[PDB]
Amino acid sequence: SLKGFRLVLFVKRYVRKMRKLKL
Repeated sequence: SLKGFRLVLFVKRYVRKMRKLKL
């Protein structure tokens, strides 16, 4: 991503963890 606060990173964090739950 071309920067843009961390919130936008926190959204793709919970959505990225959903696809494949790490551990």
